[PDB]
Amino acid sequence: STAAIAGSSAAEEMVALLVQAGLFDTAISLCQTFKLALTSVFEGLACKCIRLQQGGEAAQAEAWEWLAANQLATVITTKESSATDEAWRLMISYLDKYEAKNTLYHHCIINKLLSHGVPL
Amino acid sequence: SNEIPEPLQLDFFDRSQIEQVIANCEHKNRRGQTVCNVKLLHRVLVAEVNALQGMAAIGQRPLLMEEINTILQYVVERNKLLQCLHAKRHA
Amino acid sequence: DKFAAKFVSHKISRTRWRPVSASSLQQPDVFATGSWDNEENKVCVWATDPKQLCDIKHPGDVMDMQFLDKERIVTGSSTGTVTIFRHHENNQTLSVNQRWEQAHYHVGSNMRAPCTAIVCSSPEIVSVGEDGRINCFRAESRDVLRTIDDADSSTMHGVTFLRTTEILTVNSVGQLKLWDLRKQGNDPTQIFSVTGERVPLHCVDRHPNQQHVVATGGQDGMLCIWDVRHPMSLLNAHEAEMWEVHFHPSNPDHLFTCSEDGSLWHWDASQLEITNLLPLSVNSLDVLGQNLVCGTDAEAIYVTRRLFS
Amino acid sequence: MFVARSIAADHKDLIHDVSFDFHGRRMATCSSDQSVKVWDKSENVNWHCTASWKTHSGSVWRVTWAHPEFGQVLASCSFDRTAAVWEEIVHWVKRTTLVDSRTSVTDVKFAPKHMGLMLATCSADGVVRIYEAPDVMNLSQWSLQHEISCKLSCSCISWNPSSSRAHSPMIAVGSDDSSPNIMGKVQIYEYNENTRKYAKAETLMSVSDPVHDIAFAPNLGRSFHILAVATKDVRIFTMKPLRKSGGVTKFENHTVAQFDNHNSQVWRVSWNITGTVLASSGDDGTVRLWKANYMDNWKCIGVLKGDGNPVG
Repeated sequence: STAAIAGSSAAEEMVALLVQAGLFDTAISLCQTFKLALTSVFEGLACKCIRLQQGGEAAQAEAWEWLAANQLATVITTKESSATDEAWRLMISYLDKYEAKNTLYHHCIINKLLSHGVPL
Repeated sequence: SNEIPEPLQLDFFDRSQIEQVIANCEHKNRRGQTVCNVKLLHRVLVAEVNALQGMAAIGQRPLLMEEINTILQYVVERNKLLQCLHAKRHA
Repeated sequence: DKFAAKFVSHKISRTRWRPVSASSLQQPDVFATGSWDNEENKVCVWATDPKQLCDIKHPGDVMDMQFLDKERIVTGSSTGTVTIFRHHENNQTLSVNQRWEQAHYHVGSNMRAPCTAIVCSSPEIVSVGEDGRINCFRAESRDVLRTIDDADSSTMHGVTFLRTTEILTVNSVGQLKLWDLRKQGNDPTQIFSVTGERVPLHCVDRHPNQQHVVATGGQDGMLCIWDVRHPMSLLNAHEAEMWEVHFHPSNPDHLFTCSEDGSLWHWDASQLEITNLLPLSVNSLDVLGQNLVCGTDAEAIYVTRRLFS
Repeated sequence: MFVARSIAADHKDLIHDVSFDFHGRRMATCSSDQSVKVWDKSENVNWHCTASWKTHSGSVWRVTWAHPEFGQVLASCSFDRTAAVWEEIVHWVKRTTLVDSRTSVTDVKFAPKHMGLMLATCSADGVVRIYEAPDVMNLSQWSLQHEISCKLSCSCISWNPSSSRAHSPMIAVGSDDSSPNIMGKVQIYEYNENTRKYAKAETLMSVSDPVHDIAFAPNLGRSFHILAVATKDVRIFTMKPLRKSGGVTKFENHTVAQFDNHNSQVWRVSWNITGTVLASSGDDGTVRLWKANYMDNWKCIGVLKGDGNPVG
């Protein structure tokens, strides 16, 4: 359905639907091309991380999956990490590479993290 | 006539161990019903691979899912053939 | 009933008879054993309960032992050093003859690399190792004649003289490589491997008469009969790793395979008749006519003089 | 057959602490001359010095060997607020110098392998810092991940060797502060996955005296855990977890043994490979070994004289 919707829409609309579906890296790239800010994508990433922090097993597996759609920089052997921690590292790396005004990115991450409270 | 096809080609599993699951399926629902239930068997199969932790090399998931489907089809075929043989015997 | 078990205190890794003169109608009586998994390992010589004649404190662990001639015993240590011992029968004393301290050592790094197997065709001693190295020496040479460096990245387990100036070597990844000692290149002539499998190969033996028959043993406990000119036959046998396979020298139709499960099976070609000769782990065996000796990890030597009775 | 071996230490100054490796053949001897020597064992029992190097100006306290799965990794804490990681190149080479601590790092302990390479350092300020190396090939990179404030001067740390998934990672922290009234000098910290942070689970109020050394015993497939506390007297505790969440599962503590037979301060406590025999040291210069019988009654099984002879 969102396929047909993209078929006849604009850039902001594309970004919106991509974030909803969970394809974050593509949203990042689109934002950069049209000079749109990266706030949306960072906030979406933070949302997923908060969800995993306190979430069910199925959510964890789907999370692992969409990480492969994105690009995890390195392979770490830690058993304790699980899918959630892998998604955290992905977000962190994306941030470091595609960084702009510091206030903006850190702000949005911290804000979204405090959706329902979190010890930083 | 009887037309049983190829065995299980398991990637990250043991072909011999799948036989226990085959017998679990072969439990008689009521009488002569060695077919368990597609609902249960499907759920269990889907949950099995989730338990298998897809960690660093998470690029093999489509292949894993095709395998589940192939196993299901084979189980269904076996049950159908057994039922047919039983009917033939009755006749 | 046939086997007389004498318990010693050292796990027996190797058992080999002293080669007997064919012209004289003598019966082999003296055999040699080597011990492993101990603080101070040793090489012993026994005479058929067997009574020990002479022994020597062997530095390191005795991995492989071959009888060069009646008076010389070539032993390969676990430190790589290949040594020759001279047996003085008159005084019953084993003495050190010649040694190559750094015959086998890992590339670049410090410390030592084990020497897995040796094979002898007087006066040529070819020794393979864990490192890729097929060092070749001579009975009187203080130097190494030829060294095929980086022959095998994986650990080579065994070696045997196919024909002459040619050696067949098995490695940890399941590959039987035919090597040539005349060609100056460091590449194998041919590499024989099972398609799709990498089961390590532990032992290798060649038929005494026909040189094209080679029998090997893997970790799956399977006897694979190979034809180097043309695996012809894959035989299901043990349920565990086959450490050693030996053809009977005088009558090749008999074969003896020892496994760690504790079964010294005997194969008779003259429908293969398979029987269990023994009732921890059997490491080595040696047969010469009617006399057979095997050494186990239970610190015991089992000797029979009426094998075919 | 208890044997007596006299290996010339070849040390110009007093030796402080020695530590064996995982497989029992390599040991490191740190000394007061600011030198760490690595002694290796050959086929013969004889020990030979392989590498000798100078490490820190500050007094080196502990030396901890990592699991061989990660390589030959050492660790050395010192008075000068540093925790160096060492690795051979084929000579030991310093990879990092953890210096986030503002006070003398007193104890350093490697995490059990199942968690990863997570060095833990407790400092006199009262903060336990748990670092983590992302890649084992590059050991110069260490990122601090968790800082646990204990509100008391830390003296010793000990991890929970349990590898059961049900048992969440636990770390024990002692307090050497000679507090006149403040009790509860042994605090246990559990890792709550939901908050992704370390939180206090149990405080052993019974221990009201300075804690010199704590040590967890291997679980051996048991419901409860064992903690040895070295104070003025050897004390053994049993922490049984309660029934069952959103928070730390509370514990039920019972003191099952208290030995003041040393008649002095107990400085060190260490278990054997299977956690049956515990050893203890003291000002008397004796090492007393304690072993439980079939009726769970702990009794001393060996005492040693200063000259090296055993007490008969």
